[PDB]
Amino acid sequence: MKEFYLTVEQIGDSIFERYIDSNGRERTREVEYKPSLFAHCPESQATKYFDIYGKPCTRKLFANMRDASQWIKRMEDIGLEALGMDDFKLAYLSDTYNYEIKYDHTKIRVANFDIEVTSPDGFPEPSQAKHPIDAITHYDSIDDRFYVFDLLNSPYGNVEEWSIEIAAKLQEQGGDEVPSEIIDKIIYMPFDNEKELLMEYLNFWQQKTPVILTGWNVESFAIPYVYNRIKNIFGESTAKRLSPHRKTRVKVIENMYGSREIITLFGISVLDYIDLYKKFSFTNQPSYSLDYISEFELNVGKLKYDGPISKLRESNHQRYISYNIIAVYRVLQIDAKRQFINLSLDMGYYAKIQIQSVFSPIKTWDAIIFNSLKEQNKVIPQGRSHPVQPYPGAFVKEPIPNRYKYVMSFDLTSLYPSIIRQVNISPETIAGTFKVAPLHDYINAVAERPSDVYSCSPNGMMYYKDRDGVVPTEITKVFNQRKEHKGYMLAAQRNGEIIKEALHNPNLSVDEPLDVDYRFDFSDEIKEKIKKLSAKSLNEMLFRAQRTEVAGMTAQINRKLLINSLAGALGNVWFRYYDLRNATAITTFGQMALQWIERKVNEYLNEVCGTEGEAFVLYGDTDSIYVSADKIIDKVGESKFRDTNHWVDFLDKFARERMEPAIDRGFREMCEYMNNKQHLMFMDREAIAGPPLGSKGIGGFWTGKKRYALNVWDMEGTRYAEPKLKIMGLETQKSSTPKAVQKALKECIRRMLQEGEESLQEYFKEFEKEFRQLNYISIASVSSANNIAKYDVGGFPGPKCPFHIRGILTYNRAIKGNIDAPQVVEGEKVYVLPLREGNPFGDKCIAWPSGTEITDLIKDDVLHWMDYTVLLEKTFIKPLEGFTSAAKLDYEKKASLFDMFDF
DNA sequence: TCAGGTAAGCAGTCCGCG
DNA sequence: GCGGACTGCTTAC
Ligand SMILES: [Ca+2]
Ligand SMILES: [Ca+2]
Ligand SMILES: [Ca+2]
Ligand SMILES: [Ca+2]
Repeated sequence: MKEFYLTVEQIGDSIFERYIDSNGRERTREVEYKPSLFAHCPESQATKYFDIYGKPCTRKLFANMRDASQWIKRMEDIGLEALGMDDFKLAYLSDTYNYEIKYDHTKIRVANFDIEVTSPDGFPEPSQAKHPIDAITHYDSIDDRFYVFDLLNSPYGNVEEWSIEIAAKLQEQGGDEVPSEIIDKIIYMPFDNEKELLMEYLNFWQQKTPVILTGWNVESFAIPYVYNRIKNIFGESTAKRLSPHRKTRVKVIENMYGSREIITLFGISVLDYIDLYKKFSFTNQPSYSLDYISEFELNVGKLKYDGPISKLRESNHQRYISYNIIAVYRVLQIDAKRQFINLSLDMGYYAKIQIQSVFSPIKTWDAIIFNSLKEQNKVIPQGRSHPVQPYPGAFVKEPIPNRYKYVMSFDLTSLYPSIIRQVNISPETIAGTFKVAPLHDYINAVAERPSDVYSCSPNGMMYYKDRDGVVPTEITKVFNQRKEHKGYMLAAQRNGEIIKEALHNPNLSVDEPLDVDYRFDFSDEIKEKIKKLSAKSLNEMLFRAQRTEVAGMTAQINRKLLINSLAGALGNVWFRYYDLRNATAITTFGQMALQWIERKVNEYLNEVCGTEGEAFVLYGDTDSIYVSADKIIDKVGESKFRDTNHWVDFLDKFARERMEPAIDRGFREMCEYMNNKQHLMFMDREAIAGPPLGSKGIGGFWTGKKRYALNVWDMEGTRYAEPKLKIMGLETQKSSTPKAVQKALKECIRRMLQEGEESLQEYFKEFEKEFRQLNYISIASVSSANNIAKYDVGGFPGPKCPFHIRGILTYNRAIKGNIDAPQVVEGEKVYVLPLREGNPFGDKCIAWPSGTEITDLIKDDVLHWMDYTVLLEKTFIKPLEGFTSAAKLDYEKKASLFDMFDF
């Protein structure tokens, strides 16, 4: 089989590589790699190396990597560009693996782990590491085994051996409910003493050294704790055994106030699952506890225990150990669903980077382009210093706040990447500039045609049409991968709606799930078989359909993020190909495209209605338009439609057969106008929105830019079994909005769009009646807390102190001596509650770490001094007043005199 | 901690305002 | 009270 690398590090003049050989085996080698960099040479030296601009360069092959980095510095102080790959381990992989890598994940050791530490004096600080490590669970992907290291004897308590039998039992039964399917995969190892546990945990680590190391907060807690504790007990060097090359780099001290620790282990790729999740999941969560993410992702219950975690081992050692095991498995379960490890490996190997570099699209693109250019004997330019400068982005139309009954939206496929490819935007394809007319003049096709020769953007930039730039070329490859994955994702989505529909009339039989591939649209045969299936079978098929969609999503949305990040990276000063003339060439072209097509759609729809100057496009943002379909419905009748699906069908047919071809001609003309390389402005119908036929629903509403709600029946060709609310930007969508209030507001909106005003009014009264009885957490606001030290003058609130930062300082002055109180962590999220004046906390709000209950000692005083009135007004009533007034509806009646009375 | 991006809404602070 | 200048935060794209 084909060779592939696992990890690569540069340690002095040595490249340290772990890899898989042609026989499927893991090996390791130290290489004194001889790197090459480049200088511009006179037009006399018959060389085969040229820069991207086509200017000759002489190759300089250094004896070692120290001399190369030295040469770079000497070139700088001489004022001359030193061209080539300055990150030598990237050059090394390029040379060593000069082909498209075909990797085998089965041969990659993926390890998932976590530890436990009992601490009777606050959060067991990883930097200090003064409390014994009393549990470690380590899952090895290759063995498929959960290795459990359990400490029986400690200064903080002598405990009994963990029991797999009790662990397997359900919590209803007094067990711990360790999932049944991993019980036979647990290798349990107990210990008389902390030293012999750590030594054995070092041995096995050498025997089964992780390539990919992950888990939950492993970079921030587990890795620095295991390192530092072995450092405090055995010393250094023995601690360095965690590295296959026995080289670590402690950073780290990030104060104030303060004061944490981060460890780099050379030869291991640390992909903290929390960081994978933040980057690739496309969520923004109110909490990042494993308990909260697991519930969200997997619908599993929280890991409940009695009393503080500082006394859990002592009071229930059994549960302590089970919960440590379960924590490790939850990350595996989250990953089986989300498949971020798979995604990290796909990308890392495609770019030929260290896998942990997939967090950086600048690194990723730098290596993709480097490899692309090297393969053509081209030489990459030196990275340069640039000042951070603002630059313009997208156009967003100002909507008239109103209700909008029937709406069809249209949106461009992969806009910024498509623009890159259409205009041929690249560092080396810059041809020149032209005199820029105001944007409005290009939008209205009245300005002089910019060029008859080059491919233009309305920001004044001209590009060669003839040759293909490296940026278009490489963005195209990844776009085509995204297209394929998105194709699978939408098929699984359509298939999911087929099953949901069938679930309306499930059959009374038994009966097995059909053995189908959910990535492909169901055939008629399969759809007929589906209509005959039981609920049980249908439900299992739905789960599989949704799992397939989710995998499809991860694959597609993160390739979209990658190619979009190339557009953004042209505007980041740390990118080798940073160029604001290219970054704005995209954004400005996008502004023109949107407004150009708004004009063409209005003109077409006016033409077909035989009118003039009516505005049909009601809104647009970046690359999308929203078109009022009222007249289209009202012209044919409304009573002529047998059902909702009949008019959805009608609008679908209209957009496809009438509007899309008009849109197609419009954009083709724009391409000619800008004399672009390739027409790639492909705008397809996205949403079809409206109220249920015969209802009093308002269908949709806008309050302002980036703030609207729509009742959608079809999204990009997915005909839903039940209408879906597409709500953008409103409080329902915000992670700062209380949990209960998100749901309440969504139901307010549902009733507005589907059922109408009386229905809303009925619901409002119900929620206002129940509010005070809801759980304090579910009704608490959420906020990230940055720069706490900046507004800490007391610790009392300083000048212009943010409301939530005030809450945090009010918190800190209540849990002063409390050793068992959780500390707010700079950058993390907090719940925030208003307090009634006169309260004992001495301020108008209290904030505390999100995802946790507030401490026992102060909990009851928060509850008694909570200001429900101010809370209900802030989080529920005020936003709702925004929605309803834009929609021209009331959530409440009158006031006003009577009353009437009954007696 | 160390390197995609901009546009833009709302919560809240502070203060001007006869 | 409301509004404008401003910071902070979180969203749409
Ligand atoms: Ca789009
Ligand atoms: Ca099968
Ligand atoms: Ca049926
Ligand atoms: Ca869009």
